[PDB]
Amino acid sequence: LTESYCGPCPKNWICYKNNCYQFFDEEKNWYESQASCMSQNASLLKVYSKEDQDLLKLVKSYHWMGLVHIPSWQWEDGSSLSPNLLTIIEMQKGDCALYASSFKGYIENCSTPNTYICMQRTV
Amino acid sequence: ESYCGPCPKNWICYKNNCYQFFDEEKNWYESQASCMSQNASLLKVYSKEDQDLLKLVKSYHWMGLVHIGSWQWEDGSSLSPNLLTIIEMQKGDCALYASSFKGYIENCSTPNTYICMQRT
Ligand SMILES: Cc1cc([C@H](NC(=O)c2cnccc2-c2ccc(C(F)(F)F)cc2)C(=O)N(C)C)cc(C(F)(F)F)c1
Repeated sequence: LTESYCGPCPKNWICYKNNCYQFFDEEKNWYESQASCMSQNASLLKVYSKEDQDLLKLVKSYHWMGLVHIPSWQWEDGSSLSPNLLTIIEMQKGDCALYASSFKGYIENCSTPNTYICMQRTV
Repeated sequence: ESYCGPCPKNWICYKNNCYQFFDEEKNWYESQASCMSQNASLLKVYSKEDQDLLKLVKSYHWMGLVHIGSWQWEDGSSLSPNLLTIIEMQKGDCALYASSFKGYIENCSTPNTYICMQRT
């Protein structure tokens, strides 16, 4: 119940535990979605902590996140996917993944248009 | 970039308002009491611009709008015009929020999920 601040974030972004999130409903393929986040000084959603990002339990439908398959799964920044964070489930043949609740990743062709989530970290 | 809040750690912050969703279904009175136990109130809608995140809310949830006059919030203030479209769903004196900027008239005794809000 103790009060603190959250951010810094741009005003039009949701802030939660010092990460900034923005939802985009205009459907784009994975690459176009990544480019859109980058144009906003951001990246596609990166899942690094179930506790610090527990708001993702409330995220419904299916959205691009920054997770890609190198033919291991890894993020845009080049870091690998930590274990016990996401359950990765096959769906459509492809090398990208859609976030869905709760902490699931559905494999999807990178060229399929989807909604997407951008995230900015503050540290 | 700026800071948002203040808010408690487990709440979403948007434009200096704090929001928390509660999945346990409760009637309007129990929901109000739950928010009060967290130094908060049920959702109050005052601005489509400051609260445009409410366009993204899925399903329907108790907010702090009641019929005693007009519809009014817990804090005694009146519902501002041109904020919510009010729709009759159940015989009731309470209202659920639904996107986008709708209020469903609902029996206060019906269990529903709810949204608490804190400001400053
Ligand atoms: C993380 C986030 C997810 C959603 C939106 N899900 C929902 O609304 C949702 C779905 N099932 C249950 C509850 C909720 C919910 C209820 C109240 C709020 C609150 F914020 F009022 F507390 C937030 C979520 C979703 O999944 N999409 C946007 C794709 C919306 C928001 C927010 F409204 F904040 F922007 C945040």
